[PDB]
Amino acid sequence: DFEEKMILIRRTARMQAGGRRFRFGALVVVGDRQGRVGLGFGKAPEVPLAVQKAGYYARRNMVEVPLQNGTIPHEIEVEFGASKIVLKPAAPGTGVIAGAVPRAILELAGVTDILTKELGSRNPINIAYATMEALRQLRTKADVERLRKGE
Amino acid sequence: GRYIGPVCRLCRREGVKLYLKGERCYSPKCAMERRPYPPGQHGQKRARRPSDYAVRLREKQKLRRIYGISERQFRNLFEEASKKKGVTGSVFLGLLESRLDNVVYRLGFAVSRRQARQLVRHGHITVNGRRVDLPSYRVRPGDEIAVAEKSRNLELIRQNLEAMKGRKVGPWLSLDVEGMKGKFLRLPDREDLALPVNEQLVIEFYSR
Amino acid sequence: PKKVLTGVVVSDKMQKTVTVLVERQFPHPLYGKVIKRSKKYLAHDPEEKYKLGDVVEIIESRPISKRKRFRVLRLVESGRMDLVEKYLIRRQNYQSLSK
Amino acid sequence: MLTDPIADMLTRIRNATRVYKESTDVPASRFKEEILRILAREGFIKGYERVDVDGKPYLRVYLKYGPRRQGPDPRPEQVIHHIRRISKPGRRVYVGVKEIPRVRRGLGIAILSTSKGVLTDREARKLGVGGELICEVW
Amino acid sequence: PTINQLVRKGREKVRKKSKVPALKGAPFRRGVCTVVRTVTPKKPNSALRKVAKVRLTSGYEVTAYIPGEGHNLQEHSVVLIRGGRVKDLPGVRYHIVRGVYDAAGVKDRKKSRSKYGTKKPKEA
RNA sequence: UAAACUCCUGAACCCGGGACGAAACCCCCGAGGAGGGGACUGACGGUACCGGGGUAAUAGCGCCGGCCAACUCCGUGCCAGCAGCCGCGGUAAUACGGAGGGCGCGAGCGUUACCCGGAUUCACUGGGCGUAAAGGGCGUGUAGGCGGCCUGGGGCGUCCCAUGUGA
RNA sequence: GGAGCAAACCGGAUUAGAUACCCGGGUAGUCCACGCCCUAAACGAUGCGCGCUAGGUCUCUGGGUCUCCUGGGGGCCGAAGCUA
Ligand SMILES: [Mg+2]
Ligand SMILES: [Mg+2]
Ligand SMILES: [Mg+2]
Ligand SMILES: [Mg+2]
Ligand SMILES: [Mg+2]
Ligand SMILES: [Mg+2]
Ligand SMILES: [Mg+2]
Ligand SMILES: [Mg+2]
Ligand SMILES: [Mg+2]
Ligand SMILES: [Mg+2]
Ligand SMILES: [Mg+2]
Ligand SMILES: [Mg+2]
Ligand SMILES: [Mg+2]
Ligand SMILES: [Mg+2]
Ligand SMILES: [Mg+2]
Ligand SMILES: [Mg+2]
Ligand SMILES: [Mg+2]
Ligand SMILES: [Mg+2]
Ligand SMILES: [Mg+2]
Ligand SMILES: [Mg+2]
Ligand SMILES: [Mg+2]
Ligand SMILES: [Mg+2]
Ligand SMILES: [Mg+2]
Ligand SMILES: [Mg+2]
Ligand SMILES: [Mg+2]
Ligand SMILES: [Mg+2]
Ligand SMILES: [Mg+2]
Ligand SMILES: [Mg+2]
Ligand SMILES: [Mg+2]
Ligand SMILES: [Mg+2]
Ligand SMILES: [Mg+2]
Ligand SMILES: [Mg+2]
Ligand SMILES: [Mg+2]
Ligand SMILES: [Mg+2]
Ligand SMILES: [Mg+2]
Ligand SMILES: [Mg+2]
Ligand SMILES: [Mg+2]
Ligand SMILES: [Mg+2]
Ligand SMILES: [Mg+2]
Ligand SMILES: [Mg+2]
Ligand SMILES: [Mg+2]
Ligand SMILES: [Mg+2]
Ligand SMILES: [Mg+2]
Ligand SMILES: [Mg+2]
Ligand SMILES: [Mg+2]
Ligand SMILES: [Mg+2]
Ligand SMILES: [Mg+2]
Ligand SMILES: [Mg+2]
Ligand SMILES: [Mg+2]
Ligand SMILES: [Mg+2]
Ligand SMILES: [Mg+2]
Ligand SMILES: [Mg+2]
Ligand SMILES: [Mg+2]
Ligand SMILES: [Mg+2]
Ligand SMILES: [Mg+2]
Ligand SMILES: [Mg+2]
Ligand SMILES: [Mg+2]
Ligand SMILES: [Mg+2]
Ligand SMILES: [Mg+2]
Ligand SMILES: [Mg+2]
Ligand SMILES: [Mg+2]
Ligand SMILES: [Mg+2]
Ligand SMILES: [Mg+2]
Ligand SMILES: [Mg+2]
Ligand SMILES: [Mg+2]
Ligand SMILES: [Mg+2]
Ligand SMILES: [Mg+2]
Ligand SMILES: [Mg+2]
Ligand SMILES: [Mg+2]
Ligand SMILES: [Mg+2]
Ligand SMILES: [Mg+2]
Ligand SMILES: [Mg+2]
Ligand SMILES: [Mg+2]
Ligand SMILES: [Mg+2]
Ligand SMILES: [Mg+2]
Ligand SMILES: [Mg+2]
Ligand SMILES: [Mg+2]
Ligand SMILES: [Mg+2]
Ligand SMILES: [Mg+2]
Ligand SMILES: [Mg+2]
Ligand SMILES: [Zn+2]
Repeated sequence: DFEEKMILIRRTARMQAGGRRFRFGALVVVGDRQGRVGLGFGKAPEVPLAVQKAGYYARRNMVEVPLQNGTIPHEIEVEFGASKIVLKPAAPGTGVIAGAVPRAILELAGVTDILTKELGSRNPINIAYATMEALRQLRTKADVERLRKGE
Repeated sequence: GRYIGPVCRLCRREGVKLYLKGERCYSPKCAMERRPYPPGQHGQKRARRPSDYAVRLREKQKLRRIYGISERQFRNLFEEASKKKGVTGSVFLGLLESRLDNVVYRLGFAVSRRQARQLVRHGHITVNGRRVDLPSYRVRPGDEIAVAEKSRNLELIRQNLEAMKGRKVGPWLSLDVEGMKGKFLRLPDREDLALPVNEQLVIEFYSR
Repeated sequence: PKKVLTGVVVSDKMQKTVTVLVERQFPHPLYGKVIKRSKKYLAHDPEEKYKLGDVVEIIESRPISKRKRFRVLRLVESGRMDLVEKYLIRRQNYQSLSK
Repeated sequence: MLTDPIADMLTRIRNATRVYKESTDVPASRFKEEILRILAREGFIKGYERVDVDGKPYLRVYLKYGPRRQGPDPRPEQVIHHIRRISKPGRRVYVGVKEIPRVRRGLGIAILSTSKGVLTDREARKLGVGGELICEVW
Repeated sequence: PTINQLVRKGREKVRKKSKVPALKGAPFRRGVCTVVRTVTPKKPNSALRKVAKVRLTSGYEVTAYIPGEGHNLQEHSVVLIRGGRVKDLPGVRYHIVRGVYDAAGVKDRKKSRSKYGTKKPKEA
């Protein structure tokens, strides 16, 4: 029962004798506004239906987000082949400065202070996957010494 | 100066009850209580989800219209905050509250903020002795925001002070209702304030 | 103080004068890499004791002639013709660039 | 003839770790020991020692790894998330004390050759010295 | 490229040419009309646009578009050049300022008088 | 709530008062020195400012199809016009023109001009080259650039402290 | 130097036309010697060198007591990884 908000909804189509049939797509993101967040992309022959699907996929997928009084723990360069995105911790009272896409993501991640920017490609779809796989790479102080401990 | 134009009108656009007025805004009629929808031939129609921009915009406009102050000066203070250290967001609000014509409102001397500008401008008010008429003037901590001698026995001054009996106000403030004067104890913590505006969005907007 | 440069002789073909090549190195103002450039100075040598290829020291001095405001200080080492080569070879290459 | 022994060395680790090897060798050298010395001081490798290869001095660098992982494709965690040389043979990078970088907000380390030894980012800063930024690790 | 290649060759500095030879920096340039005539728009359109060649003080000679509805420019009307091309018309890279010199403003226009040089009326 | 209407304050305007900026050089005691005392001099200006009386007392401009905050009606009918781009207008235009309403900013609001930004679109930080623009037709080798393992001397680079300079 | 082939060129056919595809004939050229030209889808459309990172299969070539180990080439499938 986390918070929910879509990113965008396109209307791809297919060619075929006589005419062209469509299939709408919708990107959506979920989060409690505190570490728990997930993204989902759902395709379906109709608008509200495609959202409904995205809903299940979004709540399906999910990732823990090591917060820090509203900010992230450290910066990360994450290249999803085509696109590239970089995050960077900010002192409280800064804000969530980013693109339309990575804004919603981090916003539902309970974030309130972060420096970011998109490079190379800017495809909203690809940018999404980049931000997700970015947070998934985040590592708290504990997580580091935990793996480096190995005792 | 401030937009003299209809003000109970804005309450409707913002979608939030706004006490630009005084007695009437508190009565069953801030304008919004009768028409909870925005102005315009429309407004009574199904709106659409605003862009991240529209939202960050409609949030800033709220805070600006509240203090009913020039966009120029407003933006100047937002920057003023970014200049200094500390949490920019709250501090911005802190300087808005430190404004003189504002304190007169938060000290009860006036029923309205725009009315507060009136008195202050006409020099009815005073600080430590000087008849400061600059609605601007950043009120430093520890200052006598008294009332000028000639202005002490004013008709509209009394009605305000009489109704301002008892009633706790401004934790960061004090008020000598007898001698007609108050004090700016300290800078108002974000926790001490409470406004319909989310400062975090207002910062994001001036990030552009 | 009077600037001083370690550099090698590369032209003893003058009267009471000798040309000295001096190489300096420093980080690129932008790319940081260590680049190496140089310049030739004419040094006053009334004794003519300093022959070709002699690595010597030079000093900012009273103006002697039009293009010559330095004097020799002291030899550092004799056999250094390999370095004079690098200079003379560079010259030979110039001849094979024009038309 | 190679160029920078250090570069290929760090490469050996990177290449090996990605395939999850027990350990790998690398020609012996004072400087490489120092690298691994600090590379173990902060704990990135299990250790090392002078090993032979048909009369040739090498160095066994026993790699370190994370726990096994659940979910699709059980990829072990990497103790060496990333490693890369900074001061290359093409461009010599020298930094002053109050210039030394902070590798991923402290979570990382910046091995660099000081005029008084070989130190980490925090360690060099502490002693109050600068030197050739060899590389970073995190 | 290598660092060396950069050290030697270096990065080529970008340089852009001005889409408008109005002057050396002048916001506007005065010039007298010569020809004044309606020309057809390009590919997707057709609407006989009011344009005019104008021999500049700067010895030049260029065509400029006349905005708004109608005008009063003849074979000797002076005028100002604003400068702003028109995708619909080839070769026209300059606009003409209304309400200045022999260039009269637009009559009967209510909205956006500034752009079309019309003094604000009085309803009374 | 906008106006109408009631109340309150009171810019402007009038009366009176009215500067700081000036303390020396210059006069005595002493010694024309040190140290104390004494007198002229204000263009700005009867302005600033202080006190008394005192009338509700200018609003404009851009924009509202998407980017981009802000919607409908009428006229028009690829015409008249719009435009920064994508584009709009060939009877039903939120894209043209007028109106109502709205959004933005207010003694300013818009346009043109040039500069940096966005442009990681000259890329040191921070790009590329199988087919997208891009590997020299292939060699040989000159300059230059780059260079393996161990010990030692100098200390050119590099790093550190002090000091001068950095008005 | 000149057999065969063959731009240009001549003729037959085809076609509305047919400077072309198809047929008959035919020149420079192709060939050699010396000299010059210096281009190309001069293509792996992939600069050269060094070090790293699973294997499976067939093939050329070399050394070794040898149902296979080892070094150098040429191919196909494919770990991780890269990739629009
Ligand atoms: Mg069809
Ligand atoms: Mg890429
Ligand atoms: Mg929270
Ligand atoms: Mg784009
Ligand atoms: Mg994680
Ligand atoms: Mg984590
Ligand atoms: Mg453990
Ligand atoms: Mg208005
Ligand atoms: Mg309404
Ligand atoms: Mg701040
Ligand atoms: Mg609170
Ligand atoms: Mg001589
Ligand atoms: Mg030179
Ligand atoms: Mg001379
Ligand atoms: Mg001389
Ligand atoms: Mg000698
Ligand atoms: Mg050991
Ligand atoms: Mg004419
Ligand atoms: Mg006329
Ligand atoms: Mg007027
Ligand atoms: Mg009112
Ligand atoms: Mg009224
Ligand atoms: Mg009235
Ligand atoms: Mg007077
Ligand atoms: Mg008086
Ligand atoms: Mg007086
Ligand atoms: Mg007087
Ligand atoms: Mg007087
Ligand atoms: Mg005086
Ligand atoms: Mg005297
Ligand atoms: Mg005397
Ligand atoms: Mg005297
Ligand atoms: Mg005397
Ligand atoms: Mg004197
Ligand atoms: Mg005196
Ligand atoms: Mg008088
Ligand atoms: Mg009064
Ligand atoms: Mg009025
Ligand atoms: Mg009134
Ligand atoms: Mg909109
Ligand atoms: Mg018409
Ligand atoms: Mg524009
Ligand atoms: Mg239509
Ligand atoms: Mg319209
Ligand atoms: Mg428009
Ligand atoms: Mg630019
Ligand atoms: Mg930007
Ligand atoms: Mg740039
Ligand atoms: Mg370009
Ligand atoms: Mg090639
Ligand atoms: Mg060559
Ligand atoms: Mg060489
Ligand atoms: Mg070396
Ligand atoms: Mg030594
Ligand atoms: Mg040294
Ligand atoms: Mg130095
Ligand atoms: Mg100093
Ligand atoms: Mg100074
Ligand atoms: Mg100076
Ligand atoms: Mg013959
Ligand atoms: Mg045929
Ligand atoms: Mg025929
Ligand atoms: Mg024929
Ligand atoms: Mg034949
Ligand atoms: Mg021929
Ligand atoms: Mg031949
Ligand atoms: Mg040839
Ligand atoms: Mg081929
Ligand atoms: Mg090519
Ligand atoms: Mg090459
Ligand atoms: Mg291997
Ligand atoms: Mg095998
Ligand atoms: Mg086998
Ligand atoms: Mg072997
Ligand atoms: Mg074999
Ligand atoms: Mg093989
Ligand atoms: Mg596998
Ligand atoms: Mg794979
Ligand atoms: Mg990569
Ligand atoms: Mg694939
Ligand atoms: Zn109200």
